[PDB]
Amino acid sequence: LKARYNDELKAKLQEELSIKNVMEIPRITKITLNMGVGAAATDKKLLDGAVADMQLIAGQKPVVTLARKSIAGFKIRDGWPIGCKVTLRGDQMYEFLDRLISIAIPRIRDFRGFSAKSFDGRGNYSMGLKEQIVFPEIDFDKIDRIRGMDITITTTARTDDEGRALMRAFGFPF
Amino acid sequence: ANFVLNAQARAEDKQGKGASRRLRRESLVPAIIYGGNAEPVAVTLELRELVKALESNVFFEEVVEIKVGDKVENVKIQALQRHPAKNTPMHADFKRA
Amino acid sequence: MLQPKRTKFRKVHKGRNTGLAHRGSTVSFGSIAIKATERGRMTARQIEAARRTISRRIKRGGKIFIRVFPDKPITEKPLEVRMGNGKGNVEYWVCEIKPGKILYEIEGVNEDLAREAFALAAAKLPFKTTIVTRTVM
Amino acid sequence: STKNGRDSNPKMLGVKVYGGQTVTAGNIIVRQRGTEFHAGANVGMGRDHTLFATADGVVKFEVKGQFGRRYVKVET
Amino acid sequence: NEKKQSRLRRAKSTRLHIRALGATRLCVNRTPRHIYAQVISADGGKVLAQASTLDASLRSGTTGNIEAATKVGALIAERAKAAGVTKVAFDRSGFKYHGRIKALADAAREGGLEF
RNA sequence: GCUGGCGACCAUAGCAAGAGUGAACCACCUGAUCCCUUCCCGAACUCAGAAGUGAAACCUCUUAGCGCUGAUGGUAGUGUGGGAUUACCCAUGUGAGAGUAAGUCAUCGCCAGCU
RNA sequence: CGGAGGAGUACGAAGGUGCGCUCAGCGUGGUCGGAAAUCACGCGUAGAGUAUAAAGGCAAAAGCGCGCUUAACUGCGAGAC
Repeated sequence: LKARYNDELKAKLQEELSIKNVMEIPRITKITLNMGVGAAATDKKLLDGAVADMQLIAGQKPVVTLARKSIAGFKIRDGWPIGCKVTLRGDQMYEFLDRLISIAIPRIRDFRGFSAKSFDGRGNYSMGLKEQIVFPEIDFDKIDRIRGMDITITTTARTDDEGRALMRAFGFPF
Repeated sequence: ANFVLNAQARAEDKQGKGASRRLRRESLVPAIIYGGNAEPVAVTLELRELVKALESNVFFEEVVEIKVGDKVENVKIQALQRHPAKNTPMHADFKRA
Repeated sequence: MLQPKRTKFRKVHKGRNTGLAHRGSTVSFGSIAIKATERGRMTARQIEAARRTISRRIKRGGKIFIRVFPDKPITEKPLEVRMGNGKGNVEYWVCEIKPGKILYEIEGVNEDLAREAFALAAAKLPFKTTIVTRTVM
Repeated sequence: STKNGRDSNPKMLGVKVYGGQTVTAGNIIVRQRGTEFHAGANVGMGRDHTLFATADGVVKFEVKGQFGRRYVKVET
Repeated sequence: NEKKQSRLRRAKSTRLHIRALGATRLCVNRTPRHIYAQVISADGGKVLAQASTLDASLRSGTTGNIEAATKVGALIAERAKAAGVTKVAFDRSGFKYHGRIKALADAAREGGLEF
């Protein structure tokens, strides 16, 4: 996107939401991708498979996430790997955003999963997408156990309405 | 007007712990008067007069008059100290009204 | 038998009972109250007995506020034991009473009945008491 | 039989030189388990939080700083 | 806003150590547009020499890169030699010792201050 | 009279709410070619620059809203001599804490720019 | 022979230095995932931590990471407790 956003959506959203100054036009700052792969301690291979998955889906190297505090109810320890996370900004973030919105959403069997709600009350949106499939990589064959992704778009928008407006302008279904 | 208390000046040699105890042994009550635009004034009151005034309910909400000779003050009751076991009043505060 | 649910320590020093009760000497919850005039100790059984007498007399027509709690443990030796060999065992709990401390308050009854109940209760206590009523200041 | 009956030897902590006294370099000013007093000018701190004078002069206590710490210093 | 707070937090330790040591300080400041350098006495409340790219001789240039910082360092060195200060402690004020500030420090060192 | 830096001081100086400032300075701001950088990300650090904005931020102003400061008088305690033993009284010296009246939206120093 | 607790160890890094970073709690949303795993954003706030008992301490953090290393050196030592 990038240039397309800068050309159209800036002025379009400015006149749509009636904002006086340019500096507070809503923008997207970062996108975070997470796989909370619990109980990786037993297998030690699903986690490194997940990091590979992240590497193919987004052209950035993942960083494994260590546990904070130990809980008896679960089996996690003080500081051992229990997850993986990635952050995307700049042109790579616009890329991932477009190649996700245009392609992945029609692919999945169900539809209308993402409601116009679920903003955190300050203009940032969170979604969960199931199955590493529907992404530009190999299908159920040549992959390890299936996995799910959490996608968070963090915006400069102050209110949920302004966040919704920015997302629908790009083409978020709801 | 309706409530009037006759008082005498309480001097520095009449202030303190032992002096106050001697005054109460003589059946008197120490009081202080403070308020806007004037310095505090220390006075002595009669125990029977104070008890009689406190028995009435209008004493706590009406302007009272304290007369030390020629000097006259119009004040409201502000704070009162009582003995923990005998309930006898021990010291009084008066805010200028 | 009032007693703390748990304590930080089990045994405490004897101490000394001195001074007056400047705190807890004003009628706050009800309209009429009974307060101590000389110092002493009050046990949980004494508290229970006085409460039972007051409640029985007033027939539970008003509300009784108890303002003393026995948070001090007292120990004793097992009997026929020589001096030394450690501190004794906790037997009962007491509250220290200073002159001017209010023990019971009653809300919602006539003064004649409240005074008669307080007179009934005062015969169960190991120190002298008196009756007070609420006042503006 | 009691399970109590132990205690440790005394340690002799506290202030050794008070305000207004003259010192020579090396004199110990405060013995302390933690840092109740902090080192000001011409005062050094040992590995066990002892405060000592590093120059001749007169001892002076004060309260200073944004945290309200107690300082001791030596004026030459 | 945590940017400036983090910078001051980073500068605190070096400033306190210099104050405890009791030496003359050479302090620098850097913005996207300008760079500044002042020499401060031991007490910390008086300045002896100063230099910046706001100087009339230098304000006409680009003012925001290594080349300007070089002459800023030369100027502060030559002005401090006039005041008679020789030994100083460099205070980077929470910045990294890299790029423009490193150039300014090298220029002052060639100017004659030893540190 | 404004702006920046460095100190004295550490709430009577702080928080909170509301309102202003772009000439200069500062701040966001452009992109990432070289220096440099992230257990990933030009988000921070760094470099090369002025097309935009004072929106945010930082400063300045107003408010007693929260907080903070705080008398006088009295009470508790207490050294010495005397009188008594549920821990008080007298002579003499000393004197809180809590609470009340009231106060407060700081005050100074060195240097450099702009009027 | 009063009332309560600990020790008879550990560590070549858990030592040195340069540079860098702040805890805990609650609330929102977000797959399995919930009372409580990880992600993002807020609110008030030292209640976290410090190999180990308690106490005195801890923002230049004495708490937490990374690179390089052996000052866990030799001869001493004014002056003090």
